[PDB]
Amino acid sequence: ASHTTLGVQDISVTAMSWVQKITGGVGLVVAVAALILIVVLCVSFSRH
Amino acid sequence: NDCIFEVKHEGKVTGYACLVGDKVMKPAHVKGTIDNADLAKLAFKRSSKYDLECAQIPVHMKSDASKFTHEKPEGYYNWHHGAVQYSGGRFTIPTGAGKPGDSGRPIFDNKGRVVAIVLGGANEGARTALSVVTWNKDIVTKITPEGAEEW
Amino acid sequence: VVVVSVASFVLLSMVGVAVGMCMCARRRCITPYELTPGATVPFLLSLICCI
Repeated sequence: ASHTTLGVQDISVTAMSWVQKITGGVGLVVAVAALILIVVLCVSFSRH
Repeated sequence: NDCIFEVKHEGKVTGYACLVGDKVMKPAHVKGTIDNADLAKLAFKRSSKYDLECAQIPVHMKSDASKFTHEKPEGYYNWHHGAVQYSGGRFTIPTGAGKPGDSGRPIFDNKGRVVAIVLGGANEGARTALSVVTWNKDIVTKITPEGAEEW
Repeated sequence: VVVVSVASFVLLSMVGVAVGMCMCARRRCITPYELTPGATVPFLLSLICCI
């Protein structure tokens, strides 16, 4: 081959879009759950 | 009164469980099980923040639960082992009035309502401040004097 | 070297000043609560000024 090899970062644009949407979907669920827990804990420390 | 159940340890009484409202309240620092099998088999929810284990009273066969209030005016209250003085934000008794093994005992007002549950206290010299469980109109709160020990 | 050494020193000094002012502001804002009996310190102040 006249071309060089690919890395893990060289996936297709469509594949990257799917990865971002899936990763963002899960990351968003975690970010929301984390925010809820933080708020509850802050309230729990407001009741000491 | 007579709403007080012993919490039995392997070889001793380590505290009491009190029936207040529709819940049976036990200090989490007390180890052992309730002497009455009907309460011993009852599931409890534990909270280390309030040092409580509470469960719904089988009121259908437990109508002797004490009445309770959130009202806490300055004055004197009856806590079985003597009179307890309420001043500022704290309950105070004579230092020899209480001891380890007495936790779980309720503090009653002059109308016979439960105000607080005794967890322990701190020896302040002439008097000892009590570590107690109290409630406001909405939720349970915990008052702990500095240096207070579990009873 | 002179410009970098001097500029670095001054910038670090100004950071120390910003912190010192925060410590001064914190001490003064808290003081009245430390003096007053009961001292019901509000939650927001407790988190904001670390008390």
